[PDB]
Amino acid sequence: AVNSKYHHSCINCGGLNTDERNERGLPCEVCLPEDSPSDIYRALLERKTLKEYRFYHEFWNEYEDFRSFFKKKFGKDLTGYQRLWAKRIVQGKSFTMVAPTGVGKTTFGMMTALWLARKGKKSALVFPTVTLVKQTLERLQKLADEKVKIFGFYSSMKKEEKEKFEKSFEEDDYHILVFSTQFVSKNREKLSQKRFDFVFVDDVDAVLKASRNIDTLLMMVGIPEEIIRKAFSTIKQGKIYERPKNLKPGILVVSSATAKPRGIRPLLFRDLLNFTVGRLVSVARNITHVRISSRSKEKLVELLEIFRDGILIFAQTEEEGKELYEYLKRFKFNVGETWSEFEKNFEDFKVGKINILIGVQAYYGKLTRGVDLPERIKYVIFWGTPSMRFSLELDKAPRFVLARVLKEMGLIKAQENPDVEELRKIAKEHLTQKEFVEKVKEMFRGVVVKDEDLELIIPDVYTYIQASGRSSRILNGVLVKGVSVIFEEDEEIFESLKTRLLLIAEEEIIEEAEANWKELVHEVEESRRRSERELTDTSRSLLIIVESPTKAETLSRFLGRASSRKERNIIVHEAVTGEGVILFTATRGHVYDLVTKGGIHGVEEENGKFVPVYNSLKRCRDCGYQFTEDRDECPVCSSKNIDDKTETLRALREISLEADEILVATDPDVEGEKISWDVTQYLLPSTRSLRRIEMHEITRYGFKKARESVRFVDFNLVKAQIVRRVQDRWIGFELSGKLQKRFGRSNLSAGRVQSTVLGWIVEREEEYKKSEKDFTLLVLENGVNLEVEGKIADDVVTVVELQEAEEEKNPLPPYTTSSALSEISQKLRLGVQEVMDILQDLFEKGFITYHRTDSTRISLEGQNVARTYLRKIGKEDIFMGRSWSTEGAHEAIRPVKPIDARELEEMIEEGLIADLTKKHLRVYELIFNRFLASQSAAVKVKKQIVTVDVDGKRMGIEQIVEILRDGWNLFVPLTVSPRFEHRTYKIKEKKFYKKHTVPLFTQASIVEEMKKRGIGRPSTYAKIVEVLFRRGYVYEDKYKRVRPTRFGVMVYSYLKERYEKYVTEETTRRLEEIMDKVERGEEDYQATLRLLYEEIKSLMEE
Ligand SMILES: [Zn+2]
Ligand SMILES: [Zn+2]
Repeated sequence: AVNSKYHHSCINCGGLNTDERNERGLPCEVCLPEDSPSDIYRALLERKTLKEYRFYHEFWNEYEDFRSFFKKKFGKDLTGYQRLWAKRIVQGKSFTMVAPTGVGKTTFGMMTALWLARKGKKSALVFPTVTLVKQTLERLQKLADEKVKIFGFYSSMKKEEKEKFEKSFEEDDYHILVFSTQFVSKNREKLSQKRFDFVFVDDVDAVLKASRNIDTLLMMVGIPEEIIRKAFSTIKQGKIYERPKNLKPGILVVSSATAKPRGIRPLLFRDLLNFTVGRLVSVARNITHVRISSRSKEKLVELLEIFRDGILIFAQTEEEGKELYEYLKRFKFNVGETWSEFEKNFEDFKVGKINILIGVQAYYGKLTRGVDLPERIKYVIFWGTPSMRFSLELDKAPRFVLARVLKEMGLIKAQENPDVEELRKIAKEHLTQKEFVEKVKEMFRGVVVKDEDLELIIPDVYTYIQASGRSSRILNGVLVKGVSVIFEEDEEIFESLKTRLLLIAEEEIIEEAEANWKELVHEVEESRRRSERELTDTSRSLLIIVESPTKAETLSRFLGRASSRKERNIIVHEAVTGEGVILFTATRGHVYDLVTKGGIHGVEEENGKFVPVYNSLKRCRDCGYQFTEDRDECPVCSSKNIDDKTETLRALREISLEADEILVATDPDVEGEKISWDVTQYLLPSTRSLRRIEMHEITRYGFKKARESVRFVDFNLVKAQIVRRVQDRWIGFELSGKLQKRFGRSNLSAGRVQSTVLGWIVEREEEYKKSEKDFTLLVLENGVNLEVEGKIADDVVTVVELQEAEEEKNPLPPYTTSSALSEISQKLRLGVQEVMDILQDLFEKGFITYHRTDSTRISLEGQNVARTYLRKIGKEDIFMGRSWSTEGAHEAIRPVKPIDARELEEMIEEGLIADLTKKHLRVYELIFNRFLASQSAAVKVKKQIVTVDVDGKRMGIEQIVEILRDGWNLFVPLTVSPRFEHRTYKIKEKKFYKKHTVPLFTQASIVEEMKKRGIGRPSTYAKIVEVLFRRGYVYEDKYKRVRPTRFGVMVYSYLKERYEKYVTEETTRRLEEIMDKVERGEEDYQATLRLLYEEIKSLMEE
């Protein structure tokens, strides 16, 4: 508990309650003034204050009764998939059955209809083939009591039972109606008139053979076709439509789709029932990828007798495939083919009559449309890495090759005008055959350049994955494991393919030696015979909450998003995994903040201590104003088009009921912890199973290792954000008020932290002209020039003392926020805000680690990524694993994947990954180099110390002359200088000017300063500087410097007379220091709130 309040938190009256009660799940002090009562639903009734808590009560009532019904009617308990579907069925929500290959969709459909018939409600269950209509009824009749009115209908019906049904349908108040999809398509109007409380559908593809079926289903749950028409017009218009709130439909359930839900009619489901008819994207694999170093036909035989049965071969072409079919046939192995008998030779291996099936890439990779049995295919062999090959000659070289070359050469730049015959012409006249290849190899980084056969080989990560995933599918709760063995000797191919698999699938392909075959086979076949065994299912649902959609944008990019439930103010995605279902959605920002109105600008004080009072946030989409106070129109532009975060909080309460375990994965700081608390505290009366995880790499690995350090809400971090939020709110309102009563303007003062910085800027202009010293540039003959104290005139430099030594240069530690700002706002024409903004996009997309740190630590994973790159570039022996830091809060800014910035451009223009700009790539490049510089070999050089006498005045100049041994300098370059003989040198020309010893400020110099001085934290660095630009206290010039405006000078000068102890660096640093000790729990929380308070009242008197 942090002793705070939330204005719309209460589970009951839906209003104000504390931070200490809602955690325990109790209603507010008004609903239930009892401290720790025995029951809630009992006591609230005894106080005549029972209101909305009634819903969450009868919810768990009808659920546990439903769960009791299944347990009594059927065998064991519900599965995680079913438990999610059951909670959706009691709320009355329509949804898609997101599930793997037969988890029990047909089974659940009956128990619902039976449990709804027991209540009195009637339903209808639709299946494709009529063979299913009977078996559904066959199990139905021998299950339910005599009470239920079970009727059936199909094509091959009896002569008199056929008519017996249709009269009962039009009349007799039935309970369960089982019929075929054929029935729904033909008997449209009959069904449309009637109404069902529940409608179950098996094969959704059979239903989607027409538009007369979608309209029917919607009318089969109590929706007039009048609404459908108006809804059908708006989805046609180009946007979305909202169903009449007073309309109360039934419950429709559809299964996963085989093909894509293409059309406009399926959009009716999303806007009339708040659910999207999704298809099954099941990227849930557990495969071990091993690679054999060479196409040794003897070694394949060695592996085929390790697997014995259930092996697959993938040859590059039908040629070398037929060859392998000949070779193995002489060794008497049960081996078939696919290029001949696509059907018969397949079904034989399906039985066990054949042990090995040799296939191709575009033959079997295209003939996989039938069944695909993942319980037979245990092993997959790749006789040659799947890829495409283009021969480069006069012609034959594809258009995209001649494009990118001449794009950088210059002749195709004419609006990128594409041509077939013309691009051949451009080649011959300009480039010789040798010149052409040297240009292609110099441009196309990432792919394979085979100058021998004059071919271009580009790895097919798509084909490799599809051929691999045929040995790993989720069958009956258990997820079986397959093994993929690659046979490629061309090291450029194997490395290029391994890169894009670690980019897309994130799966390490390993060498042959570091893999135990007889050990891998065991955990493959044992996993196989466990999938078959009487599974005591253990699949479950999971909810995960982030604060940014961009995080979620890529979260779904590695999970396997199958559907999207637009639930209120947010949109929750759900994917398929081995642990069951997994739900995840974003908050699109914060949720709570201090109320500008009452209290000390949002702070109450009771029982001696301080109490913050929070409210839901509303960010307008038109003007963009942000406020906490509950309003309907934006008090800036009067637009009702607002974004109420309380409609998100209440939205998450609905979803919190459905899922089992809920995890909050936000920004691992104090800002992301404040949000993580406002949500867990909100979903604590609802769910009582909610934990915290902190993600640093938005990938498979960074997610797994985030749950390996799962914890609960650290209140110190929450306290830390509060104290700081209170700080700039209290002081920031006081000082800005002083400006109102002077300079006139309202909102100006951003606080204390941003104002002290302006103090440096005003007094940087002051001590600027103080050091305007005369200097001279001295261009030297045969050697490099240098600058010294000016006004010299003798044209001769005399070497006095010289000494050479062999020093070894070590690189600089990885980027922090202070480092990745300055060294990138320098080397790129960028401001600290734009730099930091690009960084967030690089982290929340899974390209770099956490972009808001102060540590330099690099874990073994970071060091291993570095080495695996140097081993890819060819120089593995220049690697040096540097720990860099013992005390590591977070981890230093580093690339999460061993892929250089040029390999990234290639993947994008190839058509694999996307959503990147050049402003992004140069920021990734700048970091990729720096990290790999900070993880390479040291440079052994040889530098000299020249002491030269110029105009009677000595001077010591140290410079590197030789690089004796290479190292880290391959990434971040090292500047060498020409040698100095111990002779006399003359000056060619002189440039006389007068720069300053004490220079000026830039956007980087500020961050540079407030890091040394100790003012601000990594998150606040980009903000503070840009804020000064915003208010108008600082302007830029020719050199893009930092100077105080006419406004900025008067503002700071005013404060230094009347309010100096509040804006002093020596006190500003003392606050950030103390507040950082609150973050670790060294200085008391309520203590530092009194200290902020004490200085405020003294300020409120001047
Ligand atoms: Zn209440
Ligand atoms: Zn507005």
